[PDB]
Amino acid sequence: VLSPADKTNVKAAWGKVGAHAGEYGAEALERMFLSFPTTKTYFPHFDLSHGSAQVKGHGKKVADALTNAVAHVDDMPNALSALSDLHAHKLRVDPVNFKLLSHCLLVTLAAHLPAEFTPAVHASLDKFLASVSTVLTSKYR
Amino acid sequence: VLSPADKTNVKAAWGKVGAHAGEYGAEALERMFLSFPTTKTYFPHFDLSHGSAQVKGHGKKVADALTNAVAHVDDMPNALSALSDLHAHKLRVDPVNFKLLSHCLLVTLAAHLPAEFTPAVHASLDKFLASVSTVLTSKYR
Amino acid sequence: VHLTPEEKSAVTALWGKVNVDEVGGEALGRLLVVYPWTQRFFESFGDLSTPDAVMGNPKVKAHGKKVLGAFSDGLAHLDNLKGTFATLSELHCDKLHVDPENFRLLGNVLVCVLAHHFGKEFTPPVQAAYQKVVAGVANALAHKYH
Amino acid sequence: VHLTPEEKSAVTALWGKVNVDEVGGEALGRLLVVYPWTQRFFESFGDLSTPDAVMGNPKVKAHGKKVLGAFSDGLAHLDNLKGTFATLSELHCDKLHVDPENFRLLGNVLVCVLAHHFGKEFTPPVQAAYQKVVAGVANALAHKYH
Ligand code: HEM
Ligand code: HEM
Ligand code: HEM
Ligand code: HEM
Repeated sequence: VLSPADKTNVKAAWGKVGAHAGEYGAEALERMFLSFPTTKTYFPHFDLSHGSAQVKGHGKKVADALTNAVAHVDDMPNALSALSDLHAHKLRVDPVNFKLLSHCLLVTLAAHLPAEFTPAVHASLDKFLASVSTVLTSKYR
Repeated sequence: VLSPADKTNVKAAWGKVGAHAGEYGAEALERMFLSFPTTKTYFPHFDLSHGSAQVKGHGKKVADALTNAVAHVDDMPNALSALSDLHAHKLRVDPVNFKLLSHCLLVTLAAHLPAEFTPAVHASLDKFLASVSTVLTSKYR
Repeated sequence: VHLTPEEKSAVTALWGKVNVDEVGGEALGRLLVVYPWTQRFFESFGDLSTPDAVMGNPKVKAHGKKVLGAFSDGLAHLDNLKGTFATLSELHCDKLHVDPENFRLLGNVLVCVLAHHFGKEFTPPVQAAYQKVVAGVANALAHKYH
Repeated sequence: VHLTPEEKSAVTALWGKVNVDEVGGEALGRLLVVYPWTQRFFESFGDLSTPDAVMGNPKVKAHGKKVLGAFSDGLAHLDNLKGTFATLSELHCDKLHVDPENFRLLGNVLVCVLAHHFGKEFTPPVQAAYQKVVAGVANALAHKYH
């Protein structure tokens, strides 16, 4: 559950991320495969090397979903029904993995936003990533 | 996020608790305090003896909250709003404990509603308690 | 782990009445129903598309027996759960990489199954004794991580 | 932990640039702002009402410096983290009863803090190495729960 403040915070920081979302989404994925190689088991057919055009493209995809979630913060369950179907029902991703991409995405943002990643932003972005994770790990269809 | 099946299952089940709610909430609590001694740090002044009338009284309030939680299953943040402040704002309860009480509610239920505690219902009930717990652990006011 | 002698007897008494052909399957099945992501780990069991499918799956009931057995062992070596499960921890940690939280979830569904079958007999005190064994087994299994 | 030859080198190189009077408080600081229930353990620290109170709090800075010191110790004994953290594990597990999950959260926001400071220098490979450390440490602090 996001407080009006969390939403204000999320929309604000995500705006700051601006055009760089896809990039960050890709850097997040890479940080995760490196730090937690077990996550790689989910992307067997992907080329997970550093410059992977595949990882870069999947990254834009992860970011647009987030940008979408940020845009429908009040209506995420409905907003992300497809993705939830994909992750919860279809891929059955261990929810432990979301805390990992979440952490890697925060770390990514911490490394790119030395001027805007404030404790409050960090906190709101964490709660936000957690909701998103809760939605994609719930079989509510 | 609860599926429509979950709301069905949860209501079917919890409704069978009826007049038993206060008792079951008490038993869950006791089960919790006995099984996970640390949970007792949140009730230091509390008389937690086996028959504690205080415990029985408290479990009545807990169990009723859950009934109200079930009723407004599509609006728990508004419904449980006050309980959220209490647990998250005021009590600063560590989220882990909500997993223990939940499990204890579940054990209590299973011990009392053998026929109703089917895998599917046990599944909804877990999800349900997982939502209540999320709400009660989120600061949004 | 430490079980008072009075506890070890309550646990022991109860477990002697446990249906060793079914309990493990009920527990494994509910794990998969209640925590669907765990299914990814047993996808070769076949049809697990629904609760009844899961609970009705033969490989689930079959494999469940091994699980219960492991629990019977630890229950017979509460003094050395870590060593008793060294081989299982190697399997679940190095080969499968099952998140250690899942080990805790299975122990807990076992506890719900025991409550489900014994009803009122599974008293708070007896449950607490079981939460000790169960947490110890999960810890033992996660040893290869620790 | 493991840490390859080049890894420890990176960890070490980076830590040399860590400000020991500030980072500790930045992490313990964010631990409290981001994971608000952790504040339940620091009531004796004073005003933690807002992120500004938390971050600018004297006791949070002074304590965090100690936390940072436990990490530095770890870095000097990567091949014996559990031994290094034995005392702390008793304190955090038996005395304070801090759920091990928070040991993991502190370690991660630490990483975020390190990331926030080093920016581009905190590369995925560098982060990867630090996750190893922070995982050893957390596991070490939780040893008393195993
Ligand atoms: C907030 C977290 C996450 C978001 C927003 C997210 C979003 C997405 C999106 C947008 C897709 C594209 C699917 C399509 O083309 O329709 C996708 C696919 C996928 N996601 Fe995630 N995801 C998240 C977490 C996870 C986690 C942590 C894992 C597991 C480690 C994961 C594994 C997958 C896999 C394996 C695919 C399919 C990739 C492929 O085969 O092309 N996702 N995700
Ligand atoms: C299923 C989740 C839970 C529900 C539905 C619930 C509900 C409630 C309710 C109804 C109250 C009493 C309000 C009143 O009497 O006016 C309350 C108080 C309280 N709860 Fe919870 N609770 C939950 C989880 C927890 C957990 C996990 C803990 C900690 C182990 C906890 C600790 C407390 C404490 C410390 C109080 C205050 C007792 C006092 O000072 O009188 N609760 N809760
Ligand atoms: C509570 C702790 C658990 C116990 C006592 C336990 C015990 C066992 C035992 C006895 C085996 C058979 C080993 C052999 O003879 O080769 C096994 C295999 C296995 N377990 Fe566990 N297990 C536990 C939890 C889990 C969890 C939580 C998962 C993952 C969701 C899991 C996934 C597996 C897998 C994949 C196998 C092999 C299945 C296959 O044949 O394909 N186990 N476990
Ligand atoms: C890797 C993580 C952690 C490390 C390395 C660590 C390290 C330390 C150290 C060095 C001390 C001070 C020892 C002294 O008394 O001189 C300490 C004390 C303490 N820690 Fe931690 N800690 C960690 C995580 C946590 C977490 C997650 C919590 C709980 C949210 C926590 C709560 C406390 C408390 C309450 C004290 C005593 C403070 C006081 O009353 O003065 N610590 N910690």
